[PDB]
Amino acid sequence: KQFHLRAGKASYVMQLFRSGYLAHVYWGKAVRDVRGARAFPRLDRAFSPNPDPSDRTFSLDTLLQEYPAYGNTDFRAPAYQVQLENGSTVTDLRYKTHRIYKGKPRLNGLPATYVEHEQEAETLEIVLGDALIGLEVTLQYTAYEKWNVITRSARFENKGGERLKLLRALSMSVDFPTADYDWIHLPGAWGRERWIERRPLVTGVQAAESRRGASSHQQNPFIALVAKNADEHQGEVYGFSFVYSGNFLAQIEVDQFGTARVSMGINPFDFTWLLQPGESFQTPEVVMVYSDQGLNGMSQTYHELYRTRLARGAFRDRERPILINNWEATYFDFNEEKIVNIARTEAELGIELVVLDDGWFGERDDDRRSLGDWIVNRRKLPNGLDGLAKQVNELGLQFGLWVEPEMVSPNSELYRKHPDWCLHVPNRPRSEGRNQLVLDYSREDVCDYIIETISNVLASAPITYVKWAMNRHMTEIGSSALPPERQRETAHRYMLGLYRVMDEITSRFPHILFESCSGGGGRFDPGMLYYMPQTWTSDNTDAVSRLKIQYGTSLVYPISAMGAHVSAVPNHQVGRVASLKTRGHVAMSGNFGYELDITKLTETEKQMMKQQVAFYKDVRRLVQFGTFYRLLSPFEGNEAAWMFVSADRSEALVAYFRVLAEANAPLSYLRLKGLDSNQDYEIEGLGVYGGDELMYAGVALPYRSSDFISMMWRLKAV
Amino acid sequence: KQFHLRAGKASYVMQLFRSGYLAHVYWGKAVRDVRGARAFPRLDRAFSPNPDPSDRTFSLDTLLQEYPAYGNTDFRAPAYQVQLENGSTVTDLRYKTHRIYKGKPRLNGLPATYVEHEQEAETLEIVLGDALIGLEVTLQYTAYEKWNVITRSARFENKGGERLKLLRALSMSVDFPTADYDWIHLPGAWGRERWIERRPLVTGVQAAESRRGASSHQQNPFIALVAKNADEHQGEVYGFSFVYSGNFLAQIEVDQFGTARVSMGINPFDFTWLLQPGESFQTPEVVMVYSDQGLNGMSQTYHELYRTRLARGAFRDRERPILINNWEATYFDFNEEKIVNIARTEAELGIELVVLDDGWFGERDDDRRSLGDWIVNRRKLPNGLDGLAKQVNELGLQFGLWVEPEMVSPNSELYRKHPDWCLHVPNRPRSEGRNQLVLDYSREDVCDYIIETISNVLASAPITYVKWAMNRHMTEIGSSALPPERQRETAHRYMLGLYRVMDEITSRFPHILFESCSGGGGRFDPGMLYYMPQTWTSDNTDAVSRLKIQYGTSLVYPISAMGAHVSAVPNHQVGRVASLKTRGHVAMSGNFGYELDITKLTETEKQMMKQQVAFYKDVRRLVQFGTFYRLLSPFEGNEAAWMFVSADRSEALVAYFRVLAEANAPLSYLRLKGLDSNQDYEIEGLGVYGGDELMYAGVALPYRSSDFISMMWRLKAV
Amino acid sequence: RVASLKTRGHVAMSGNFGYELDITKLTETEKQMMKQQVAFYKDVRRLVQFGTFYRLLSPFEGNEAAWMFVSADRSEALVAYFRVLAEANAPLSYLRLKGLDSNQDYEIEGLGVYGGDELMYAGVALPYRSSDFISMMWRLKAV
Amino acid sequence: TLQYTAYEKWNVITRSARFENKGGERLKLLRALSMSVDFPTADYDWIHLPGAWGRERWIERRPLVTGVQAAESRRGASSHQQNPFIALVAKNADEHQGEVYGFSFVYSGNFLAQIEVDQFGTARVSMGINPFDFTWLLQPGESFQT
Ligand SMILES: OC[C@H]1O[C@H](OC[C@H]2O[C@H](OC[C@H]3O[C@H](O[C@]4(CO)O[C@H](CO)[C@@H](O)[C@@H]4O)[C@H](O)[C@@H](O)[C@@H]3O)[C@H](O)[C@@H](O)[C@H]2O)[C@H](O)[C@@H](O)[C@H]1O
Ligand SMILES: OC[C@H]1O[C@H](OC[C@H]2O[C@H](OC[C@H]3O[C@H](O[C@]4(CO)O[C@H](CO)[C@@H](O)[C@@H]4O)[C@H](O)[C@@H](O)[C@@H]3O)[C@H](O)[C@@H](O)[C@H]2O)[C@H](O)[C@@H](O)[C@H]1O
Repeated sequence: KQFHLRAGKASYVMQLFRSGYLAHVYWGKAVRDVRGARAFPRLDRAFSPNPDPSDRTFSLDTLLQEYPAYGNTDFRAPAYQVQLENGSTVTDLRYKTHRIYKGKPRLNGLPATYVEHEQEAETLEIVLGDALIGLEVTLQYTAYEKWNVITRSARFENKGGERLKLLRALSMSVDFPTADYDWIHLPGAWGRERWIERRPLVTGVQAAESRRGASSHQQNPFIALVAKNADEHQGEVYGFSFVYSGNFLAQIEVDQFGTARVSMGINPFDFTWLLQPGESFQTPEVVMVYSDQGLNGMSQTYHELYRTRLARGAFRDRERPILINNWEATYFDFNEEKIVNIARTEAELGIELVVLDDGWFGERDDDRRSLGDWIVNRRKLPNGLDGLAKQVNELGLQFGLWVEPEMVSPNSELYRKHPDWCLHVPNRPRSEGRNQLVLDYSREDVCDYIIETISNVLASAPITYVKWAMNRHMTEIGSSALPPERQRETAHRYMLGLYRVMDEITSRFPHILFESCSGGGGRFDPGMLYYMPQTWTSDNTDAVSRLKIQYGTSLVYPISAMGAHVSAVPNHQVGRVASLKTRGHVAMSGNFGYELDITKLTETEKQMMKQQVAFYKDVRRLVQFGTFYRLLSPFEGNEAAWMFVSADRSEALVAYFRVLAEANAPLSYLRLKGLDSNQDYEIEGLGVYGGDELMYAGVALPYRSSDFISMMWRLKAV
Repeated sequence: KQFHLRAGKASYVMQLFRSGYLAHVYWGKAVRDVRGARAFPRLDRAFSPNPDPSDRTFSLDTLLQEYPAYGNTDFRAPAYQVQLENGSTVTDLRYKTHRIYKGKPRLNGLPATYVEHEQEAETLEIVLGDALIGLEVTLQYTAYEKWNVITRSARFENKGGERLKLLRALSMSVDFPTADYDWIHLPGAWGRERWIERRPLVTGVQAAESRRGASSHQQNPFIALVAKNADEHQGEVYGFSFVYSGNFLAQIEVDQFGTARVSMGINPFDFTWLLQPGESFQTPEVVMVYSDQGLNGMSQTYHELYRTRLARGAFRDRERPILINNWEATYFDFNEEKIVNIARTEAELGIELVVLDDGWFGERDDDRRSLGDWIVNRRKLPNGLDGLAKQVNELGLQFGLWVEPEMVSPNSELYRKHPDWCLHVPNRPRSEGRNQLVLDYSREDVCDYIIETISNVLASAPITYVKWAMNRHMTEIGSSALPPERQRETAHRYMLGLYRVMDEITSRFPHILFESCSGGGGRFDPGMLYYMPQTWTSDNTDAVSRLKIQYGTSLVYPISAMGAHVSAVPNHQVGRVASLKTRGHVAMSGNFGYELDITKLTETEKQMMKQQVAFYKDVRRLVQFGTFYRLLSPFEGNEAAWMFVSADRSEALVAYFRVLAEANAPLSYLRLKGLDSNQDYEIEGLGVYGGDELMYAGVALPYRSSDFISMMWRLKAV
Repeated sequence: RVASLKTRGHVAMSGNFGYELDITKLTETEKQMMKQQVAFYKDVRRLVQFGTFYRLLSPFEGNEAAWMFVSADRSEALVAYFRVLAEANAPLSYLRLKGLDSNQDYEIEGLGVYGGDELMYAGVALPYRSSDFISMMWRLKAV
Repeated sequence: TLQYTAYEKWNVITRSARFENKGGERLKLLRALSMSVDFPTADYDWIHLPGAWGRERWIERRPLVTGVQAAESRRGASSHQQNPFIALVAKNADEHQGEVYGFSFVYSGNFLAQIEVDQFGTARVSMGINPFDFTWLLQPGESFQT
C-alpha cells in the first residue's frame, strides 16, 4: 500500500512495510508516481538487531520511519515513549486502518492552520495501534493544494485496561535518506531575538529547545534543513515550524548510516502525561514546507499560509493601523492631562491609533507591584479609562490598552487574597523575575476568572486595540490543583488554558486588534499568531539592531505580524544615535508605529514625522500584504536589503541599508528580485528602467557618508 | 572561600558564592592564585528570574556552576534532576561542608583510575545538601601531581525520610565563560570505529550519546572542546573522557550569553533510579585533561595515565604477545588435527600466543546457537581443553580462548533451563540480534552463576589469555527480578553486574591476560580497560581502513591497548587489495598479531612474515610503552603518519602511509615532532641526520607507484 | 593501479572509445566482453558524441564521480557512475539525475519504468557493492 | 580594430583586436592581448585548469585576491601546467545553477589569462598571447591580428 500526498508543487510519499510497519519514502518536488527509483535496498547491518530472527536484513535501526519508537531494535531518538505500569517502555505500533477526507479539522484545545473551503486542503489520518497494550495513535497529515504545506500531528488514545504514562510525545518525525545538508535555526536573546544561524550537520545530535515554558527569545520554535549550496534565492529547503507557544524540542539526529532523523514537538524534558483508560492526548501540529526558490521561496509560502490561514479575527486581511506607544516615551511618570494635550498633535500628524502602556492599573508606579489588580488608577487618571478612551475617540483616534493577565505581583491585592493561585511547589521558595509571579492557568477557576475579569475592563470603554504582554518565564513549575502523578502536565495545561483563555476573549471582541507580546518576541510563534494576528517583534527599537532582528524574523513570520516602532536617540537599549529617516525606513519595513516622546522632538523632526506617516499609508498594502523578497543579509556583511512586490507584479518597494561607513568606498550596485522582466517599471526620482534590466544588471546605489544610512524606492509599471 | 586545585601544570578553580552556592571560576594553565582577574561583573539579565527579589542581578541562569539543577531560575540543561514523591522536580542544593585528604578513593562497584602510591594525587570532597528533603550530594574532585588530569564524580545519598526518584544523574558539569571553540567527538560504526570529527559549535545543544547499553561503535564516550586555531601540536584542548561502558550522554550546551556548559554522564534517556531513605547511588567519574600542546599533548597525558593508572593486573607494564587468530582463517570449520598440523609452522615463525576462537563450545557450527553452554565439543576437540592446551604448550606457545559469557542463544541448553534469565519485558516479543539474547546481569543469581562457571572452564585448562566478546546490543530492556518502579535501572545494573563479574574473575586469576571485544571496539572505553588491559579495536582488518580507525582511536586510548592484526587479501570486509608490506606496516603500528589462513600463502610470504615478526620484537618495547605522536591525518588528506619516541628521547620509530597513487606526483617531505633537538639520530639504511633538522626541515620521501604504500624508519641516538 | 575491465571500460566509454593494451595477454573471457563493449558503444555513439553532457558528481570534491549523456530530443539518455575507495558497512547512496523530461516516463534497462520527474527530483538508489574502483552503466529511453 | 561577434543560438561573444600601423613611424608592441573587460564588482570565485603531464586540467576554484592572479604558459604551447581557460563564477554558483562567465582562448602557443582586482573592487579580466618574452614590430603599413 502506498500513501501519496500532493501539496502544491510538492509531494509527500509514505508506504506500509511488512506486518504493518510505517515507512517514509520521499519528500520533495512533485512527482506523478513513485515507481521506487529511490528504491529500498535491505541489508544485514552489524549490531542492528532484528524483530524477525528469520530475516537478518530487517531492523528498525535501519528503517526510515514516520513515527518511530525506542526499545525494539531502533536506537535512534524516538518520536514517542510511554511507560506502562509494569515499568517497561517497549511499544509496538502497527498499522490498523486509515482514512482520507477533504478539508482540515481543528485539534482539541489547540491552534492550527485552517481552511475556509473543502477544496483548500486534504487530510490523511493513519490510525496505528498497539494491540497488546491497547494504545491508539492517530497520525494526521494535511496537504494544501496551493502551497507546499504538510502539517503533522499525532493523537494518542488509551483503549486498554491499564494506565499509560507519556514520557515523550513529539508532534512529528521524519527520516531523511542522506545528511548532506546544512541546518538553520533561530537562536537569540532578549533585545536580539531570532538571529539566523546556519551550521553544517554533525554526526550525532543537534537540537533547538526551550525549557522556559515559552517559545522564548533564546530559541525560536523553528528549524530547517537546507541544501549545501542552497542560498537566499535558490536551492532545496526543508522547513519545520512548530505551532506551539510553550516548551518545544526541535531535534536533528544523524546515525551511523548517514540518515537524518528530524523530530519536533513538545520538549520531553520535565514532561510526563498520565492517560487513564478512555482519555486521549492531542499534540500541536508542525507545518512543513518544501521550496526550490531558496529561503525566499520558502518564507513566502509561510507568509501567505500564516497570514491568511492561521491568523484570525476580522483584521486578518485588514491593513494594520499606525500606532503610537507611550512606553519608551514616559514610562511610569504620566497622568491624564499629559496624554491628552499631545493627542491633538498626533491627530494632525496622521496617526490612526494611540496606545496606553503599562501604568494605568492599581498602583503601577514601578515594576515591583500591582500586577493582577486591573482597576484604573484615579491618581494619574481622574476620569479613568472610560473618560480617556472616549476623549480620544472624538479626536479621530482609536484607543488601545496594555495588559499582562498572566502575571501576579507579591505586592498586590489579589495575591494577599489568593497566594496559592500562582505556579509554585510545596515548601519551596517562590523566586521572582522582575518582582512578579506567574499564576496557574491549569486551573479552570482562575481561567474563568481571568477571561471574565479583563473582558469587562476591555468592554468598559470603546477600545479597538489590545497589547497582551508577558515578562516572566516560569520557575518552580507545579500546580496545587493537580495530583502528584499528573503535576508534570502543568506546563502543557498552562498553555492549553491560555489557548482556551484567549479563544474566548478574542471571540467576545471581534472589534479589537489583539497583539501578543513578551518583552519583545518572547512568544513570537505560530501558536500566538492563531489567536492574535500580530506580535511585538523586539524591545530593541534601534534601526541597526532591528535589521538583524527583522531579517531573521521574516524567515518564518509574515510582515503583517511584524511590529516595528520608531524610538528616540540615543536608544534606550544600545545607546546608538541614528537619524530619523533611517530609523523610519527600518520600522516602515514592518507593522509601522511610534514609541517616543514627541515633546522633545524639534519641528524639523516633527515635520518629518508627518512626512513618514503619510508615506507609509500609500505603501501599507504593499508592505503588509505584498510578496516579500530578502536581498542582502546583515548577517553576512555590512549591508542589509529587502523588497516588497505586489501580487500582480505591477508595484514594488525597495529598501537598502548599510551600517558602517568606510572612507573612499567602492561603488555598489543592487540587483533586486521578483519583478516581471517583460515589463517596464518607473522608479521615483530616477526613471523608467526595464524589469529585466533591474534583475540582470541591477541598480547602482549613490555614494554616501556617515554611519547607518538608508534608501527607499517606489516602483510602478507603465 | 576559595577552592584552588593544582593538577600538574594546570589549575581548576572554584568559589562559594553568597549563601552556599558552588560556582566554577577557571580551568586551564597553572596559576598561583586567582585573586579574581577574570572577575565577575553582575548584571540584571532580562527574563532571567531571581531567587532573591532584592537582587535582580542574581540568577542561576547566568552563573557558572559545577553541578547545576533545573526548576529554580536555571533554564539550561541540569547536571542532575530528582523526582519527589509529590512529583515536583524542584531541588534546592546548598553548601553543607567539605573535606580534603591525600590519595584517591575507589567508587562503589564501579571502575576508576587508581593510584599505587599515596603521593600521586589529592582528593577534595564537597558535600552539598538539600535541607528540606535531606538530600546530600558529595562532589568528588581529584588532582594528579604529574599530569594535567581532572577526574570528577558525584555521590548521591537520601539522608531524609522520604523516597526520591533520580530522573538524571550525570557525572559532571562545567560552565565555560566563552564559546569560541570547535568541538570534537568520535562517531563511527561497525568497521569504522572512532573517527575524529571536529565541528564548530552551534548555539544550542550538540551531543554524542549511546542508547545501546554499550559504549557502541556509533558514538565513543569522549568529548573535547578545542580552540578555533588549535592544531595537532599546539593550541588549548579540553578533553572529557567517561569511564563507563553502558548508556552515556556527552552533551555541550551554549546559551544566549555565549557560555559553554559541558556535561557528561549516564544517559538520562530510558533511565530512572529509586532512592529509598538511607541508601546511596554513586556515579562513575569523568577524567578531564588540559593541554596547550595540541591534540598530541592531550593524548600523551591520556596514554600513560590509562596504561599505568587505569589498566590493572601484573601485565599492566608487560610487553604484549604476538598472537595468531583462526577466526578469519578457518571460522567454524576446524578440529584438533587441523590446528596442530599448522601449529608447527606458526611455532617456527615466532608467535608467542595461539588463540582458539568461536566454535569450540556446545554446538557452535553456526552463529545462531549454543551461546551459554560453555562445555567443550568433544567431536571437534577429541582431547578436550586439557589435551589441546597441553599439546600446544610443548611446542613452546601459550594458548588463548574466545568467550562471550554475557550472551545466551535461543538454541541452547541454558535457555531451555532458564528462559527468564534474559533481558525481557512481560508479553513482549524478544527480538534477536545475530540470533542471540542478552543475559540479565541485574540479577544476583545470574551473576553468581556466570562467575563460577566460566572461571572453572578457564581453570579446566592451562589458559593464560581470554578474549571476551559482546556481539549484540540490548533489546526489550527490562528485568523480572526488579520491581515496576526500579526496572529502568536494568541498563545500569547490567553494567554494575558485568563490572562485578570481571572484578571477581580478574582477581581470582592475576596470571591471565584479558582482552575485551565486541564486534571490534563497541566497548573500547576506559571502563573495560580497568578490568581488561587491552581491547580488540575493529573487525575491519583492512590496512587502509585501519589507518582511519587507529588515528582516531589513538586520540584517547593508549597504543598498548590498540589491537592490530594482519589479515588476508582480498580483505573480508572491504575487498581492497593491499601488499603484505603495507598490511604489515599498519598492523605493526599497534598490538601486533596475525589472523589469516597460513595454508594459502606461498613460501615468500611466510618468510617475510617471519621477518615482520622479528622486526616487531625489536621495537615492541618502543611502540607499546613509548610516547605517541600523530603526524599526518588520513582524515585530512591522502596520507597518514605517526611516531613512537622513547622516554629519554634516545630511540624513535617513524611510520608513514600513502593511500592513493598519483601519476607525476610532487615530492613529499615529512617533519617529525617530539624528539630532543640537541642530539643527532642515525636512520637505518640512510645515515645519521641531525635531530633539529628532521623536526624543522623534515625528511624527503622517495617517489614510488602503486596504491596503498608504506614506509618504516628506525631512529637511534649517537 | 589495478582496476577491472568493466570500470576501465566505462570510464573510456565516456568519450570516443578505444583500446591501448597488449591483447595477447588478455584471456578469452575478457575478449568476449571486449566485443560486447565495442558493440555497446556504437549503439550510443551518436548519443555520447553528439548528445548533451551533464556532470553529476565531481571526483575533486569526494570519493565519487558521475556524469550522463542526454539526447537532443530528450527521448534517450545514458548515465555513468564511479566510486573510488570502498568502505566496510558503507551507507546507502542515491543518485539524482538531470536534463530529463519530467512530464515523460523513461525505461531504464534492467530496472523498470520510472517517472522522468522521479529520476531528477527523487533520484536513483545505487546497489551496495564492495571492492575498490567500481563502475555502473545505465541506459534510459522514453516510451 | 576591436572585433565583436554575437551568435544567435548560443550565448557566445568573441573578442579580438586588429593592430595596424597607418603612420610613418615604426611601432613596437610590448603587449597585444586578445581582449579585456572590467566588471563592476569582484565578488566572484575564479576557476582555471592547472595540472601537469599525466594529470592534465584539474578543476581549481579559488576566491579572488585584491591584486593579480593569473594562469599562463611560457612553453610555446597551451601546456599541461595551465590550460588556456579561466572563468568567473558566483559565490554560490555550482554545477547546475548560478551565473558563470567563461573565457576560452583559441590559441596553441604562449598565453596569459589574467584577472586583476583594484582598490575599488572592480575586476580586470584580460586574455591573450603572454606578453612575457614577447614583442611585435610593426613597420609602416603592415598589420597584426590577435
Ligand atoms: O511593562 C511594559 C513593557 O513590557 C514589555 O517589555 C518589558 C521588558 O523590558 C524591561 O526593561 C525596562 C528597563 O530596563 C532597564 O533597567 C534595568 C536595570 O536598571 O535593566 C534590566 C534589563 O536589561 C532591567 O531588568 C532593569 O530594570 C532600563 O534602565 C530602564 O530604562 C528600562 O525601563 C525589563 O528588563 C524586562 O523585564 C521586560 O519586562 C513590552 O515588550 C513592552 O512593550 C512594554 O509593554
Ligand atoms: O565470533 C567471534 C567474533 O565475534 C566478534 O565479531 C562479530 C561481528 O562480526 C560478524 O561478522 C562475521 C561474518 O560476516 C559475514 O556474514 C554476514 C553475511 O553472510 O555479513 C553480515 C555483516 O554485516 C552479517 O550480518 C552476516 O552474517 C560473512 O559471512 C563472514 O565474513 C562472517 O561470517 C557479524 O557479521 C556481526 O553480526 C558481528 O557479530 C569479534 O569482533 C570478532 O573478533 C570475533 O571474536
